[PDB]
Amino acid sequence: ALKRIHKELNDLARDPPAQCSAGPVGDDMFHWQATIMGPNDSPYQGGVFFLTIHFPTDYPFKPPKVAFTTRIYHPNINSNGSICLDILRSQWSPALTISKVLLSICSLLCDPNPDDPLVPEIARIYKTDREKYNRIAREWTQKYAM
Amino acid sequence: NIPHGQCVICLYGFQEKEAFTKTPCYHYFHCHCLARYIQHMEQELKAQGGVQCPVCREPLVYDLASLKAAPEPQQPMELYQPSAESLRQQEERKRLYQRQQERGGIIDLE
Ligand SMILES: O=C([O-])C(=O)[O-]
Ligand SMILES: [Zn+2]
Ligand SMILES: [Zn+2]
Repeated sequence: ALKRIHKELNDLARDPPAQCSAGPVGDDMFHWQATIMGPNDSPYQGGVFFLTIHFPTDYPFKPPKVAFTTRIYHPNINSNGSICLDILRSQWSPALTISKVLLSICSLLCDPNPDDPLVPEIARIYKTDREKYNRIAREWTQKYAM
Repeated sequence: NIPHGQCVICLYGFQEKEAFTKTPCYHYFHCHCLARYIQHMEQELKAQGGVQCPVCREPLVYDLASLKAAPEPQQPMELYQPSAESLRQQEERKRLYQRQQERGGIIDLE
């Protein structure tokens, strides 16, 4: 796993997905911190969001564990920062990379999947009152991530 | 000859002395890398019950023993050496993170 992790780390340092970064926490190559700039096509615009990544022993055959550290208001991300995203569980493949995972999370921020929520209340608001949803998502962004 | 691309499992390319294979879906992997993938996937499918190409999901035909027999590729670890620019950016990040902490914006998981 370590050689693969070093490869990715280098491939990310030189060509990160737009508006993202990621690298090790101190000396520990199996524990990374990443950042995503809130996409301009999302109510997270202007915010900077920190994530934690922990690689399993059998990486890249098992997915990395990825969670938000920065609080965020989103149907698919809960108060523990857990993220409901298929490629982080059933649809993981070693052909995927942290770079691709970050891009996928950016896409998720622009376009939630309210029919597979981690937070039913937010999912309800998203589906019934998008105006309210976007307002609250912006409000949390401004208070916590800006 | 030798493929010009990279084994998406290990992220290294192919070298003339390496054992690699090509799937019927036109994707190349080191034999060793693909063997590890298949072994893992076989265990996973069993624990819930058709190993697919990691790239395109086409079902693979293979003989695991034959892939395993092949020599593991010799690949030097790629050193991590952050540029001066990334170190600068990392410092700005620390500043942002500190503000988020102060705001109660950081999840603890006590
Ligand atoms: O969650 C909060 O505290 C907020 O929305 O003001
Ligand atoms: Zn390989
Ligand atoms: Zn394929």
